[PDB]
Amino acid sequence: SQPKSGLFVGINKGHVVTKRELPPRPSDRKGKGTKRVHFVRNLIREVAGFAPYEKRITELLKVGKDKRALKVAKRKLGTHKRAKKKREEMSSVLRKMRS
Amino acid sequence: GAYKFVSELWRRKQSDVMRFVQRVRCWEYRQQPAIVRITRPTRPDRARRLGFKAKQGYVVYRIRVRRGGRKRPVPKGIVYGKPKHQGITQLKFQRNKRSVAEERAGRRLGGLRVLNSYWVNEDSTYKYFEVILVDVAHSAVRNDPRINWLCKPVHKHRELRGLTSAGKKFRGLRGKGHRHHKNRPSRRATWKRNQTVSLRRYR
Amino acid sequence: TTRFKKNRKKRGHVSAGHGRVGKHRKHPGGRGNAGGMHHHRILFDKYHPGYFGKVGMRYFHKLSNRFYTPTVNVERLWSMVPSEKAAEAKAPVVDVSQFGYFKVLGKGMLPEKPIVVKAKLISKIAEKKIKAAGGAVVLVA
Amino acid sequence: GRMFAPTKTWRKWHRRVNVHLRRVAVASALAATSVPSLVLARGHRIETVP
Amino acid sequence: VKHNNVIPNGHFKKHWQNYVKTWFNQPARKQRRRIARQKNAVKIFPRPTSGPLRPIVQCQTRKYNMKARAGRGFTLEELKSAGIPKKLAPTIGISVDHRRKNRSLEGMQSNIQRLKTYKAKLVIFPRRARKVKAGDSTPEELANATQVQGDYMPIARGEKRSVEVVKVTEEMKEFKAYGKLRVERMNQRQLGARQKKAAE
RNA sequence: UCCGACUUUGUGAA
RNA sequence: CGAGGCGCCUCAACGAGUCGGGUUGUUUGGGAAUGCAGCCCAAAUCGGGCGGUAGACUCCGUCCAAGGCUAAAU
RNA sequence: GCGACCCCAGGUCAGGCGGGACUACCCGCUGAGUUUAAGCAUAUAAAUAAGCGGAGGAGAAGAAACUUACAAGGAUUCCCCUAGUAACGGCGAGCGAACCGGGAGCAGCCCAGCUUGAGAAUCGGGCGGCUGUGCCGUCCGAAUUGUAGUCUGGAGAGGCGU
Ligand SMILES: [K+]
Ligand SMILES: [K+]
Ligand SMILES: [K+]
Ligand SMILES: [K+]
Ligand SMILES: [K+]
Ligand SMILES: [K+]
Ligand SMILES: [K+]
Ligand SMILES: [Mg+2]
Ligand SMILES: [Mg+2]
Ligand SMILES: [Mg+2]
Ligand SMILES: [Mg+2]
Ligand SMILES: [Mg+2]
Ligand SMILES: [Mg+2]
Ligand SMILES: [Mg+2]
Ligand SMILES: [Mg+2]
Ligand SMILES: [Mg+2]
Ligand SMILES: [Mg+2]
Ligand SMILES: [Mg+2]
Ligand SMILES: [Mg+2]
Ligand SMILES: [Mg+2]
Ligand SMILES: [Mg+2]
Ligand SMILES: [Mg+2]
Ligand SMILES: [Mg+2]
Ligand SMILES: [Mg+2]
Ligand SMILES: [Mg+2]
Ligand SMILES: [Mg+2]
Ligand SMILES: [Mg+2]
Ligand SMILES: [Mg+2]
Ligand SMILES: [Mg+2]
Ligand SMILES: [Mg+2]
Ligand SMILES: [Mg+2]
Ligand SMILES: [Mg+2]
Ligand SMILES: [Mg+2]
Ligand SMILES: [Mg+2]
Ligand SMILES: [Mg+2]
Ligand SMILES: [Mg+2]
Ligand SMILES: [Mg+2]
Repeated sequence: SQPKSGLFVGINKGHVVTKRELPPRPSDRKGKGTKRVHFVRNLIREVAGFAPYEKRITELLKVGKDKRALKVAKRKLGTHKRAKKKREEMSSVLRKMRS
Repeated sequence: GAYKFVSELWRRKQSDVMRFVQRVRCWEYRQQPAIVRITRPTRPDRARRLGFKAKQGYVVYRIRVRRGGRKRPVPKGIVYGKPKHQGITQLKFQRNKRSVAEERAGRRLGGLRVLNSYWVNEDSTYKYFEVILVDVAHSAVRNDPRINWLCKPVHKHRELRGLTSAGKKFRGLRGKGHRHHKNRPSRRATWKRNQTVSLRRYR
Repeated sequence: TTRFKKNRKKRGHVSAGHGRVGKHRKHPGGRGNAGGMHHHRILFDKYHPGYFGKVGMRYFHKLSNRFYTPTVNVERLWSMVPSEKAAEAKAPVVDVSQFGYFKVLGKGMLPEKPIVVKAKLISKIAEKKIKAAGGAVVLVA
Repeated sequence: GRMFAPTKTWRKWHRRVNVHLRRVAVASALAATSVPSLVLARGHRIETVP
Repeated sequence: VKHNNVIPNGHFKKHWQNYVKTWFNQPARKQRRRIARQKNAVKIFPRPTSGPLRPIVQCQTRKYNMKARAGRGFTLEELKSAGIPKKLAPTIGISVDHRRKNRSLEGMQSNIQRLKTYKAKLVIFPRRARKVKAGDSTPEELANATQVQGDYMPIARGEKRSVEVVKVTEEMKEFKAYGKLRVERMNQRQLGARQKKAAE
């Protein structure tokens, strides 16, 4: 949303072309829980339960070992970014169960 | 629409429900031949996305293939060559197990044509796939404009030329741009293009 | 062309110009650049110092177009000004990018006449030479 | 047996000439057609050409 | 190797002689391509032989920043601003590229203008004797409708050369163009350290 | 060929 | 002789033992790992895959895999 | 005992499909060594020869989980250039592409998922008729563990008007 300073070197370093706002595209909504897919996923979760590695994460979070939970999720899922997301879901399941 | 519920359940393979149901099925497949015709897909929702329809002309087979790597089949583990080529045991087949299963089915059923296959089970020594095949001589297939293409002669034995979904996986066609440009049109076509000595008439 | 080759002048002469003692054999000395550190070391050291070893850092996926900076010297700037524009000249203003140039360098003498130069880049001496002639520089992109 | 150096198809058959040099040659061959002595030297019978 | 030569690097250690590509079919390829162009021209008699209309784009990368060329097709936003439905555009000789986007206004306007110039030159034949359709042309316009060859709408590569005559003011001088280039480079390389100190 | 880990691999008692 | 286009305004579903990670082998110009394969682990939906040096954090650019067909230039 | 289904068995049952051949080009697997390194083991020969399969008049690929870093481009294929370059390599011998740019030629589509329930609206076969590569009628069957139609992210559904 910012035009460049026309200098060929520096922070912006480019030709000035009076930029415009890009319109929304359908693919902007990818990976977005809409409805009725969360419902189906949530219903299957209570029918199926939790994987044993997910339970091991949950018991680690109950005793406050949040760093040990991240290392177990990293071992299982293989990626730090996925481990962070999986721990957050595990914490929310405890948070929802808290009420 | 119940297909989403079925699909979501099959994503939880480690639940008590799926583990029990898969364990009983895995036992029963072990008492059957390695190539068995079934009257109905076990995973109908997974079959819909891969092209299966509940019509006369679509048939489903369960194929059992052995797990593990590819030992070099030389008479005593003896190689006559340089030590770079002396390995025997820890080598790997270049095609996946899914393509091996549908290639066995194609050889057994020459009158049919493989659509694709999906994973079904495994224990330790066997992997199970269900392969969808089409009877391209049936009028229901010949009159359906969405499956008519399979009746044309250029699609004969596509499982043997690496043209199914499993074949595109091991051919390196499940990615684009750099990291995959050497696989198009094929790796051998790419290699031949780079070996050419172009001797123009005005050089 | 075969008629002018020296092999045609050596017909009837036994060894074809290769000697009776040190004959023409297949590969005495090896093939290609063989032995460049063992029996061809003097040749490699004398005519190609620098050949072996590793200096500098690697650049994975080094695209040439990133380093594309064509340059032009001040001594050539006035050839881009047409005759009728110089007669009218106030100073002509030349955008060297319209002639395929990025940076202006300062080799050679400018005439003692003002000129305005538009460029993405310029050296310090080229700028000093342009200002000494009564001209100016405008930085563009 | 087999020929010593068997003739291959990737010999250089066609030859490149600079476009400018080709135009110079044509202009030089065009001007030679106007002096009658060089035409006779080529064997043309032009004794009765006006 | 015996004298002061270059170090030889001949890539001829494989079976290169089974992969020699000669070009003795080059004049035959030229005739086959010419013949198909004439057959294609007769197959579409009034339609232009140069294909559908193309937009104007900047070549990417810093080496070719300043050159314009033909793109693949017009954006969905350009067609909407010119009034041409995206389903109609391919059928009347306009290329559509749903992948491309419009990030700057000037690139977009020049392409919209290009479509308007094309629409003033396009002559549409009714799909029947009755001209019940709206976009069709008058009988006079159809009565003289020939086939154009080559590029009916050329693309200009690069900004046209133009040496202007200007008065050099006192602010045009003493601008210190080299100093500006160096200070802006410094501001770039000092940005991370400046932001670190600012956070602390 | 021996040897260890994982997989095949489930259930309940102290 | 109804449907589509266009102007305006609340839902919007998109492919799983698959992706991805580890390791082993092979292959590549791809170098803390280019593709592929076996085995082990094993996903997500304010998400996922890339930006040619492994890592964490903050921004930015860019795409949407795991179903299918497709002339021409060769 | 009469029944409904599931799984399976046997048929010289009615109608159909497959196997082999060819090698120039094309698709898949499998896979050396001679050779070079003036020795040789990694490397090279070569992801080649041989070996086992699969097609067509072309094949394969193909419509971005692509590039880039630009004022950004926009499916596949082929040519020129990139370029003997980045990289790789007892960093030895050697090896070695891609992006941009210019050409040839250009074209984008179909599904699954929620989406008949005021009516499986879909399909095949037997028989009969005809205007006959098909259409209609009737009777059986397939199919609800889903045929048809709508929809495919560039969207789309729904609502309101040309
Ligand atoms: K000699
Ligand atoms: K020399
Ligand atoms: K040729
Ligand atoms: K969808
Ligand atoms: K690897
Ligand atoms: K992202
Ligand atoms: K009937
Ligand atoms: Mg002698
Ligand atoms: Mg000698
Ligand atoms: Mg001697
Ligand atoms: Mg060789
Ligand atoms: Mg692996
Ligand atoms: Mg490895
Ligand atoms: Mg191999
Ligand atoms: Mg980077
Ligand atoms: Mg997908
Ligand atoms: Mg697809
Ligand atoms: Mg295809
Ligand atoms: Mg042709
Ligand atoms: Mg019979
Ligand atoms: Mg055959
Ligand atoms: Mg040797
Ligand atoms: Mg020797
Ligand atoms: Mg030896
Ligand atoms: Mg062979
Ligand atoms: Mg034939
Ligand atoms: Mg094809
Ligand atoms: Mg798309
Ligand atoms: Mg490209
Ligand atoms: Mg060069
Ligand atoms: Mg090589
Ligand atoms: Mg290429
Ligand atoms: Mg280009
Ligand atoms: Mg049935
Ligand atoms: Mg439906
Ligand atoms: Mg609709
Ligand atoms: Mg509407």
